[PDB]
Order: sequence, then structure tokens, then C-alpha cells
Amino acid sequence: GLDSPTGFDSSDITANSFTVHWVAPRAPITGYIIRHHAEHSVGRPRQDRVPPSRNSITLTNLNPGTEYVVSIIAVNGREESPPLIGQQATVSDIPRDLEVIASTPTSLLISWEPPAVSVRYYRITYGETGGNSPVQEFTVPGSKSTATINNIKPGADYTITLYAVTGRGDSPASSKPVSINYKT
Repeated sequence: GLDSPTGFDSSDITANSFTVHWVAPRAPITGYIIRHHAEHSVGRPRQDRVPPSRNSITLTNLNPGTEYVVSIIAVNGREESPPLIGQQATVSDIPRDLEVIASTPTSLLISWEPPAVSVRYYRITYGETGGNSPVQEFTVPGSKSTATINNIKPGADYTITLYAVTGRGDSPASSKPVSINYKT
């Protein structure tokens, strides 16, 4: 009865949120239904319906680092249409390549791949062997994919672990901590 929505795609993605896009049919509609659900689950899929004046939909509350199948259903009020379903993936929250690029006698330069997500800050822990205490946790001002590691002590094996913290609304979050090694 109407046209099929295609030429769709996905983008504006994130770790706990991501948007999708899709052109409209050659006829007037009343609203499009957007349902999304990871193909790695059998529970009930979430249903997000969008208006007729929206070709994209920002999805949120979604596990970061996972493929989510989104089924787009068209509807002209009491009629129906072909479901423009697609498949995308939520960005990952944990970084990678945690290595040092500058070993100063009192600090080190850490660098990790930049995750396609809005990280608010990272809390890394210092890895000291026999210094005078356990790992030292220090917050990171999301300065960039590389952070600094001063307050270090020379003369003793070392280690480093980062806990990128990502906000989630009334409560932030922190993927698994990636730890590496370092000799002082």
C-alpha cells in the first residue's frame, strides 16, 4: 500500500547510545516503529517508535560493545509496510594498546586507542612494587587517548591499570580495567 523504507544505515553511535538513519517512502505516513534488540539474546526486544518527520532515531540504554539488530517498521495510521530492519553495533567502552611512550624518572606517558564513546574521565591506578602502599588511583581529565603518570618512584618494578569511567545519568560506569606493566 505504501513504499518500502531503504537506503537506511547507522551512525551517531556510542557505547550506551547510538542513532540510526533511513529515508522515507514516496507516500505520506503517520509514524515509523523502531525496534532494536541484540541478536545475542532471546529476551523481549525494546520497541522505539518514531514520528513521520524523523528519518533517524537515537537509541540509548544499550550494552556498549555489542551488535544490536534494529527492525524499522513503517505504518500509515491503520495500514502497514515492509520493515526496514538493519544491524549495527554499540561502540566498545574499554580502550586498547595501553603502552608507555615517555618514561621519565618521575612519571610515564600512557597512550590507548580512542574509543568511539564520550568518556567523561578515567581513573587509573599506579603499579608500585615495594614503594610504600598499594596501587595509586588517579583520575584522568579525558585530556586525550594518552594520560600522564607522575608521582612515580624510580628503583622498583611497576604496573599500571586504567578504569575509563563513563557517565550513564544518575550513575556513571567503568568498563573492565586494562592493566599493563612498567619498570621504574
